[PDB]
Amino acid sequence: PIETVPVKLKPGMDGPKVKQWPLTEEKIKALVEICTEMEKEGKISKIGPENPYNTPVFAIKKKDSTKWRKLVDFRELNKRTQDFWEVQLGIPHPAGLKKKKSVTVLDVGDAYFSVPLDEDFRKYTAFTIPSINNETPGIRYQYNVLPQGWKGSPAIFQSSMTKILEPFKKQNPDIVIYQYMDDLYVGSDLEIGQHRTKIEELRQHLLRWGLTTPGYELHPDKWTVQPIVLPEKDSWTVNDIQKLVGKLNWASQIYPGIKVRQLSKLLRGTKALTEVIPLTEEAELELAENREILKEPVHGVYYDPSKDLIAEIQKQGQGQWTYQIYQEPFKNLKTGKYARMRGAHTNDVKQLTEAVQKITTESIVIWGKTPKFKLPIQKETWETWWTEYWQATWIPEWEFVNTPPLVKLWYQ
Amino acid sequence: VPISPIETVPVKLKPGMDGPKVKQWPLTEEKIKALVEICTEMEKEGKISKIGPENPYNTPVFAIKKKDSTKWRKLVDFRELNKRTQDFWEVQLGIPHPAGLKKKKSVTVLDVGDAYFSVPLDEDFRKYTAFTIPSINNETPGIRYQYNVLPQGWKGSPAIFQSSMTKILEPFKKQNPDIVIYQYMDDLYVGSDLEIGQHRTKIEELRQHLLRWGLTTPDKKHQKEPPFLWMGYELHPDKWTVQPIVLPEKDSWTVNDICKLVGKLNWASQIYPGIKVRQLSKLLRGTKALTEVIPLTEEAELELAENREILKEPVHGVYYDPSKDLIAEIQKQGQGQWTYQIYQEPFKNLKTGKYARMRGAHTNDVKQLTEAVQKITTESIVIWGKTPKFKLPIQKETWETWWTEYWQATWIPEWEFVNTPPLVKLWYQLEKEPIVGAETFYVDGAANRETKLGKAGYVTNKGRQKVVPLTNTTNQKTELQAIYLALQDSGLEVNIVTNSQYALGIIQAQPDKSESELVNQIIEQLIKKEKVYLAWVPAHKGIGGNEQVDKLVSA
RNA sequence: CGGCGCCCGAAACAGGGACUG
DNA sequence: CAGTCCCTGTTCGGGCGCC
Ligand SMILES: Cc1ccnc2c1NC(=O)c1cccnc1N2C1CC1
Ligand SMILES: [Ca+2]
Repeated sequence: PIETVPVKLKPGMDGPKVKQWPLTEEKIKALVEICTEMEKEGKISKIGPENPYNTPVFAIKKKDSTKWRKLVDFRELNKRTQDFWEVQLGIPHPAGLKKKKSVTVLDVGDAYFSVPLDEDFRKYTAFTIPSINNETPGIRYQYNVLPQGWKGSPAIFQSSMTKILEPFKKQNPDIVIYQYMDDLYVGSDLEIGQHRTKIEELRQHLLRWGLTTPGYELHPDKWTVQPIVLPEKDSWTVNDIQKLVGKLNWASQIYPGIKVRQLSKLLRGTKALTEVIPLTEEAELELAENREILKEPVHGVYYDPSKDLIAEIQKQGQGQWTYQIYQEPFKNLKTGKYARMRGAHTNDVKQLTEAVQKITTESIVIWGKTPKFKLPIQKETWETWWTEYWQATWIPEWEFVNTPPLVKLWYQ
Repeated sequence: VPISPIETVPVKLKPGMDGPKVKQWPLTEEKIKALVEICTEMEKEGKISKIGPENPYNTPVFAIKKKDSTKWRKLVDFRELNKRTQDFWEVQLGIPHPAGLKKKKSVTVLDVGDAYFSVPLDEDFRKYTAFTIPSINNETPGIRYQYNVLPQGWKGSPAIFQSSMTKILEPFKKQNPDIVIYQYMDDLYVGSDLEIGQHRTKIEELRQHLLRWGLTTPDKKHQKEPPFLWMGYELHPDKWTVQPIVLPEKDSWTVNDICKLVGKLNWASQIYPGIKVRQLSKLLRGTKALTEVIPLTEEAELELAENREILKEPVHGVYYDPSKDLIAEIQKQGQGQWTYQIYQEPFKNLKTGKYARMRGAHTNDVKQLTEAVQKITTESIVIWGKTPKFKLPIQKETWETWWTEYWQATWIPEWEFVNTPPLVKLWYQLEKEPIVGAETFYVDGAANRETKLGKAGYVTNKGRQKVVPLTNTTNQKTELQAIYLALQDSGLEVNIVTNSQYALGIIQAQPDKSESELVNQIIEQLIKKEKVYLAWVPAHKGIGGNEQVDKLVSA
């Protein structure tokens, strides 16, 4: 018996009608045991064929957790509620959250089930629990309360949240708190000991206000940027000078002051790839002068809030992956490298799933926005397995790309 | 007052729209005199009504005919009402595959009579139903009425039936955790591991529960008829099989024959192992008429032969035993065709299938296997809800070499080796580093956009040159073409410098087969070499003998 | 007429390369 | 800066097979 903030699909578009993808018996079980319980609690309740809307759902275990979390893919709804969240209520992004020596991510999504949801909107939370082999038809529900993972839910709960938090924020003014969907990012420069204590401390503030919380730590001050680097060579084979020249030629789309002229001239005749040609000083100095232009920043690269972020990931082999975040080509906001992620040396799809998450996470701590991925994978492979390795409560946007490697040169 | 059977399902109209008024369209003149009476039947049973002022509604009739009836079946067309009616979430997501059913001791089928007419239409929507169709021919202008139930040919009927039916069964199931029901249309199939007679206890005890909601189930029903014939299948509680296949022996082959043909082989492929469609499928390329005349090649018939002998003997599938693991084994049938069997106990199969689909202009066996393994995982998750243990014709070292080199993210789940030639191999590898003491062929090609004319050639560190004129070509083919030369004219180890990002993208993915004869030849040369290092440089940077081979061919 | 599987086509869509002064 | 082509892959459309 409290008010309910009405919600509307931005003009012209209908509710999400998207199909439920097949689930494992494992996961279908977890949803059944999860939904019957959420029904008993009147969080969701059964629905009929008069409601022709569907959003996909599946289940996950969070990292280092043996407990099953339900997950709805509200991506399509969030696109169709979008004007509502972006234009109506803004959430200021702390530029310092990224500078903190430690940042913990707490899962607060459960609190959202407190607030009721506007009855006219509920027909848009429809999701099917599928059956193995189509033996039964689907068990269909819709959300009565604020659904986890919808973009309106953290918005409408914005007010209620800011309330419960003000004591801690007031008592601890030096601690930074951000909220992105079902997740709460909390970070501080306190030594981890007093930090972990302050997080438990933060846990009570919401624990006693009626919330549950199923390590979480990040270390943003330590986040490194992978700069472009030309190899260190004693003696150069023709092939070396060439791979070098080509790479430099690529880099110059990014850094315009690059010149290949004297390094280029070194290759003049028709010579064996493996013959060793010595570096003239005039080129040797141009190359080293090039190595310089490559420790710098790039004129006019800055984050622009209105534009979407784009992330490109490359498989470098032997467990390594490189990525780049940018909103416009060749103007990169961050570049990096990953190695020895889970699955390294055994499962590429696992590693990339891991990769997409680590990238999405930094993307949220830094600009407070999830990127759109260009995934180096065939559609169906990713689409078939990505759901097994997924440990996150959000779902970034992605498209599939194939590039035979000339862009691999991000890493030696 | 009429009476009230079972819970009603709210139905709206696409906002800002209202019921139809329509003129009739042709239907046969004979069968239509019977309903003039039949409508009068329904008034009393509760399936019809009427009101004078309130209906601005009229609807026509258009039909489709059916074989195998001992009585004729009436119909009405709401098509105008349909398009104006809200959409529903369809209840039939497709049908279960036989191989996914768990084995059940007892299995019966009850057929629901008055199935569509046993379901109440929504009170407030009833109005939109009013309709008229010719008496015998016709005489005086007419009369009209409204529908109290689910109308034949209405958009919401199957959906609302299906959902309602489900709602009814729900309380029975909870009181009977170990019974198993499945609903297809108006037929229910029930089954149990209970003892044979006590199972029949619950069959009546359920016909009770259905009637209690007004759902009629006669005893012409058969427990003794199984196998039941449902959608091409024959189902016995212990084992299943496809319904009998008729292979055309026709001497005259038109492209529509081969089509009907293929679909049958492919449909056969779920159970009979080793069906191959490749060569029969070649005929279909770039044909104008489905009625066109096409000949059978020797290959396609030799295959069709091998295929005909597989169908000779009968075969049956088993059911799934959740206690035991799933096993999937793939054999390479060559020409990018694959067959697989999925079983649990050895030599007793749940199902079979083929994967023949050739994906991309240039590909290889590792890729194609990877694809099949993926087709199979998906099919397995749909059907058993788990991924099989894979048995594969590929050395764990073959595979490790591919996926770890390939630029794409790629994976096969937990899987083991089966040594069952042909074994899958990689036919060549490119060196990762320059080859000492190999000739270095610098290659380029160029063609002219207007004349479609060009030349492909090379220069080497040894002084050896070549330029070949080529007609009716493209800029790309000359770049492929120069590499081809450089392979031919080189020894067993060779380095090649190309400036074609295009050419490089292809060769580096180590294709073993191509649509393009030129790539096939490159491949064939590639397999013969001992060591090949293929490198790329930017064009027109004044590089190497790259500038030199550029002058030779752009000239 | 819809669902699933499939075979083909590319009339179309998208991505990337290359030339045109 | 825009407009020609060349090449490849992914939507879609056709038409079978099972309803
Ligand atoms: C046609 C059909 C479709 C889906 N499931 C079943 C059936 N009918 C059966 O013949 C059947 C056979 C064996 C085991 N389950 C069966 N059943 C389940 C109900 C016990
Ligand atoms: Ca050239």
